[PDB]
Amino acid sequence: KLSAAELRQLSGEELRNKVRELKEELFGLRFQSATGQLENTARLREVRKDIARVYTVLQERNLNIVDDP
Amino acid sequence: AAVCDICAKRPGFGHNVPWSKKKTNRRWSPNIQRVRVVENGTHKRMNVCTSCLKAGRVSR
Amino acid sequence: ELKIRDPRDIILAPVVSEKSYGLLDQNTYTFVVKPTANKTEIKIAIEQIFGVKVTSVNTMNRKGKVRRTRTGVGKRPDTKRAIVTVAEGDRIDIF
Amino acid sequence: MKSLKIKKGDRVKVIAGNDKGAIGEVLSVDPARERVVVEGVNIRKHHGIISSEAPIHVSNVQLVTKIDGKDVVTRVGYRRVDVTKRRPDGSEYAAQRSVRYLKKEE
RNA sequence: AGUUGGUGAGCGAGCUGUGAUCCGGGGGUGUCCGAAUGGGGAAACCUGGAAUGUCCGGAGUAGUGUCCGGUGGCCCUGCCCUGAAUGUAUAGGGGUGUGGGUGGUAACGCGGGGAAGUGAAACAUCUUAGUACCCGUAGGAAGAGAAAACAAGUGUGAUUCCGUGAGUAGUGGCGAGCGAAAGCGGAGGAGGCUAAACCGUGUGUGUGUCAGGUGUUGCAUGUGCGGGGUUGUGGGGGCCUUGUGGUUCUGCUGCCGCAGGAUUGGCCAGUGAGAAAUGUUGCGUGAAGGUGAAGCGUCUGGGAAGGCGUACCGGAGUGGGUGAGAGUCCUGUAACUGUAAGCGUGGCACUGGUGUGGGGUUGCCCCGAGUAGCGUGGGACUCGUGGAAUUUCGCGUGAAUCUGGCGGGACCACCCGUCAAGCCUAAAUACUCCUUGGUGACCGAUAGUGGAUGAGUACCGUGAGGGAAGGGUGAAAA
RNA sequence: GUCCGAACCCACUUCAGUUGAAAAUGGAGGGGAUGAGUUGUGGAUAGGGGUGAAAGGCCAAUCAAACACCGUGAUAGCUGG
RNA sequence: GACUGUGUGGUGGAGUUGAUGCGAGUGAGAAUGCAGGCAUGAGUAGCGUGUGACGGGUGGGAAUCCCGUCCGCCGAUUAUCCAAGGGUUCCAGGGUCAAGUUUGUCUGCCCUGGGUGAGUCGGGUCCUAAGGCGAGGCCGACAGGCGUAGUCGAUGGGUAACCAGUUGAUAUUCUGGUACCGGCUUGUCACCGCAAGCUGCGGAGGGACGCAGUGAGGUAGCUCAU
Ligand SMILES: [Mg+2]
Ligand SMILES: [Mg+2]
Ligand SMILES: [Mg+2]
Ligand SMILES: [Mg+2]
Ligand SMILES: [Mg+2]
Ligand SMILES: [Mg+2]
Ligand SMILES: [Mg+2]
Ligand SMILES: [Mg+2]
Ligand SMILES: [Mg+2]
Ligand SMILES: [Mg+2]
Ligand SMILES: [Mg+2]
Ligand SMILES: [Mg+2]
Ligand SMILES: [Mg+2]
Ligand SMILES: [Mg+2]
Ligand SMILES: [Mg+2]
Ligand SMILES: [Mg+2]
Ligand SMILES: [Mg+2]
Ligand SMILES: [Mg+2]
Ligand SMILES: [Mg+2]
Ligand SMILES: [Mg+2]
Ligand SMILES: [Mg+2]
Ligand SMILES: [Mg+2]
Ligand SMILES: [Mg+2]
Ligand SMILES: [Mg+2]
Ligand SMILES: [Mg+2]
Ligand SMILES: [Mg+2]
Ligand SMILES: [Mg+2]
Ligand SMILES: [Mg+2]
Ligand SMILES: [Mg+2]
Ligand SMILES: [Mg+2]
Ligand SMILES: [Mg+2]
Ligand SMILES: [Mg+2]
Ligand SMILES: [Mg+2]
Ligand SMILES: [Mg+2]
Ligand SMILES: [Mg+2]
Ligand SMILES: [Mg+2]
Ligand SMILES: [Mg+2]
Ligand SMILES: [Mg+2]
Ligand SMILES: [Mg+2]
Ligand SMILES: [Mg+2]
Ligand SMILES: [Mg+2]
Ligand SMILES: [Mg+2]
Ligand SMILES: [Mg+2]
Ligand SMILES: [Mg+2]
Ligand SMILES: [Mg+2]
Ligand SMILES: [Mg+2]
Ligand SMILES: [Mg+2]
Ligand SMILES: [Mg+2]
Ligand SMILES: [Mg+2]
Ligand SMILES: [Mg+2]
Ligand SMILES: [Mg+2]
Ligand SMILES: [Mg+2]
Ligand SMILES: [Mg+2]
Ligand SMILES: [Mg+2]
Ligand SMILES: [Mg+2]
Ligand SMILES: [Mg+2]
Ligand SMILES: [Mg+2]
Ligand SMILES: [Mg+2]
Ligand SMILES: [Mg+2]
Ligand SMILES: [Mg+2]
Ligand SMILES: [Mg+2]
Ligand SMILES: [Mg+2]
Ligand SMILES: [Mg+2]
Ligand SMILES: [Mg+2]
Ligand SMILES: [Mg+2]
Ligand SMILES: [Mg+2]
Ligand SMILES: [Mg+2]
Ligand SMILES: [Zn+2]
Repeated sequence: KLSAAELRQLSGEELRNKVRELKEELFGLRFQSATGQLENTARLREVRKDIARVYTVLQERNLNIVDDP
Repeated sequence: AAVCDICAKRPGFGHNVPWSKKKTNRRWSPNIQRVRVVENGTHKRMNVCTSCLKAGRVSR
Repeated sequence: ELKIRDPRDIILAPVVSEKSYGLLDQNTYTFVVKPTANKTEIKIAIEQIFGVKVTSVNTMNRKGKVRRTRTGVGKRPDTKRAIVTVAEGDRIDIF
Repeated sequence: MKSLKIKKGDRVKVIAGNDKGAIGEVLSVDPARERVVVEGVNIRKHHGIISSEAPIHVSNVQLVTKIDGKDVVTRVGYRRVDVTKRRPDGSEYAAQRSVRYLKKEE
């Protein structure tokens, strides 16, 4: 569970690196789910919620909802 | 035509009333004439009524 | 612009079955892909993700099965499957 | 929607049912359907099958207190107190909260 | 303090109290179709940018296939350039996105088109009925609305709506039927602008005007913009007897006077229809919440809310749950209370924004024109063509203008009322797709919605369209 | 727009079927079978209208005016309850 | 009299009795009434052209499933492959409530899982016919009608691949071999140059077309063979 408060302290480039890392983790989780692995099925949804959190932070910086560092 | 491009005069609707008063639906159309007009230097045709022709509301 | 696009958005899951396992003997991998992705997009995405030279990408559309249950007719989703033929020795580790 | 006046871990006395007069710790609460599981009260079956407690209505139990050597059942009230609530970012601010007190013990 | 919607549980989580789920408010994302809008199309699909460094920006490749984002639908409109045949010009053409539009919507509104079955014991006038339906077009309501009115001799005084008048007066193959108005009782309760006369202001152009002054000194017409004006026992303009709120002092007319001018009154007047529209302070609330009184013992029962006994609360005994019938077990209820927030909303104060007339005179000047009337063919009015007023559409014809026009049921005269051919106006009235709370000598699964469940579903039909049936274990799945 | 004759198109006779195998067919024969032929695919004409080598024929299995919905709970001096 | 007991059981498991008023969706035997359930005909008619027999297996159960051997049947089609239309019915396993006009261990049925691979095949990305729509526009009280420039629209024109092999289920698609077409890029040769080329825009040629008929030269196929 990422926190939007922490992500709001990160800068844009590290936030996008976080987006890409989360996408890669979701890819790996889906492959494990397909192949019979993945005991931890909650992380499969939590990584997508984390992607949503990072997108919310990035877009609120883009739309000036919160000041962009 | 039956609609004047000036003043927007349109047909009226009423009755044929014969000797026996057996009413039938009929129309009264305005006396629309198609005339050449030159307005603001533009030459064109206009369907205008004779009432706007008599009033001088159209520039020929 | 928001919403970074990733190659991993296009390759959803591998297909694991007897036909797929028999295809793996000839360096051929079956994936479920986004239904709107073409062969060239899939080829480039597979090369980006797996670091492998791809000799071919074939595609098919598999209609979803229809079953009558209580609450009536239920319909499983339609999927697109990409069959990726890989260079002589490159290999893909799907786990 | 809000919660019930009986929470998990409370010591209650059953005031209705087969086990009227029994006293037990509330093991789990079901706020939606207004039913609670009380320790050692409604012993039935589940599902080589586990025999365990069953849920009774939350209105069939009453919180219990020891006044003069006996367990007596009481109702509850709420009093508002000043507290410091913390936002997700960590910031603190003054606010109010309700603390439950037992009647019959002031 | 539990939580990851339901039909319909356990995994793996998160809240592990760093307060989640949840509730209100505001945001972000929002595939494809659909007015659907880059182009095409069998809706939810396809396909794109001539040649060029590529439509523009970015990503990726050696490069091309590729990916992400943007832009460009059409119509009206504004602004700029050019102006055909051809001369003025215009049509058209080329740039810019300046603004608006497109489509949907259950009822109610306004304008227009408009049946038939039916009744008349047949049927054609008539009725049904201006109904059904259709077309155009709104708004939160719409329409109407400030007397070219009623009345009848005194009077009322915009409109709308309700009740009476009254199924009367009438009207009607005087058949079937249709059917007022004045007056009176109420709901509601505003009145406001403008055209024109006259005054300041360019182009189809000047040979006449004591500081001044020139073949014009500001002289001639008819646009636009400002003042003024807005009424009917006529009003206004003009001509004068006068009066503006205290002015720093600039022009023109006669070194009278009139007007732009200014922080500072102000009787006034304001976000309104009112010839108009811009901030900070002042209350209580709906959307969430908060507090919210007071019962135990015995008996029978599976179970107590029931019996018996004895206590409490009540500004709370309306309900509904709980294992049977509860004021005191739960949910609540009465009462108070909070409301951060709203686009919040209403209203007040200030800021800021805009701004007077009274008496006299008729010389003169203005007072809405293809309009009103008239004829003709139709329509609405109680009135079905008549003695036909009033009102309206098509076609002709066609005024007066205050010593004038219109109305008072043909018409004329007098009298009374009124001032058309310009505009805007709240409330009282209509309705309910919706949201919130409540109610019922309403239904209770063949009922009540077609629909208590996968219900506009299954099913039937090419299609428009038609269109069901199926509820109940138990207190607890035990 | 020859002749005989399959496919193909049709439908003259007869038998069966008639609660059928079939809301129009089957068996046996029969007519046309290079033509005014037949057939696939798409398209056009719509209800007082279409189309018709013409039978009031056909227009989605009952057409002297289709079907659907609406006026509408049409009306019935008639039958039934 | 419509009816009824405050008699007495049984079943049942949450309401309801009497007096007096108040209001009715207040009483059914019939409408070729409407809905449901169930009889009568009746264990009756039918079981939809036909040729099956036996041996073994499976199984609780076999005329009706599987395997085999005889025999019979279609063969211008009872074969093989497509279009339209259907939509997972295909394959494998498990099943025998329902469906199958009987039985069924079986199935086009049920449940679970799997299965369809294209530069060249059929469509689009190309082109137009009939026809549709249609910027402006013209016509029309409104609604709408027609139509230019265009844009769609195959049933037609154009367009590059064949043989063999492989699965339980796919195969001009996958695999092997051997080709072809269009791009991008690259080594190399040759040539241009008011005056290279590329793209647009058109002209022309071409595409490009009826019906019937005979003969010739071939080839596929088929037959026979020492
Ligand atoms: Mg004349
Ligand atoms: Mg393919
Ligand atoms: Mg919070
Ligand atoms: Mg609380
Ligand atoms: Mg589009
Ligand atoms: Mg379109
Ligand atoms: Mg280009
Ligand atoms: Mg009529
Ligand atoms: Mg009639
Ligand atoms: Mg009659
Ligand atoms: Mg009659
Ligand atoms: Mg509105
Ligand atoms: Mg109005
Ligand atoms: Mg009155
Ligand atoms: Mg003016
Ligand atoms: Mg309480
Ligand atoms: Mg008791
Ligand atoms: Mg009349
Ligand atoms: Mg008249
Ligand atoms: Mg008159
Ligand atoms: Mg009179
Ligand atoms: Mg006037
Ligand atoms: Mg008005
Ligand atoms: Mg209301
Ligand atoms: Mg029923
Ligand atoms: Mg029902
Ligand atoms: Mg019942
Ligand atoms: Mg259908
Ligand atoms: Mg012949
Ligand atoms: Mg012959
Ligand atoms: Mg025939
Ligand atoms: Mg058609
Ligand atoms: Mg005849
Ligand atoms: Mg027919
Ligand atoms: Mg008939
Ligand atoms: Mg008729
Ligand atoms: Mg009627
Ligand atoms: Mg009674
Ligand atoms: Mg009845
Ligand atoms: Mg009966
Ligand atoms: Mg009966
Ligand atoms: Mg029987
Ligand atoms: Mg027998
Ligand atoms: Mg018999
Ligand atoms: Mg017999
Ligand atoms: Mg028999
Ligand atoms: Mg056999
Ligand atoms: Mg044979
Ligand atoms: Mg298919
Ligand atoms: Mg299946
Ligand atoms: Mg099936
Ligand atoms: Mg099968
Ligand atoms: Mg099987
Ligand atoms: Mg059977
Ligand atoms: Mg089987
Ligand atoms: Mg064409
Ligand atoms: Mg047009
Ligand atoms: Mg095309
Ligand atoms: Mg074709
Ligand atoms: Mg096969
Ligand atoms: Mg092959
Ligand atoms: Mg190959
Ligand atoms: Mg050519
Ligand atoms: Mg040519
Ligand atoms: Mg030719
Ligand atoms: Mg030969
Ligand atoms: Mg041989
Ligand atoms: Zn006119």
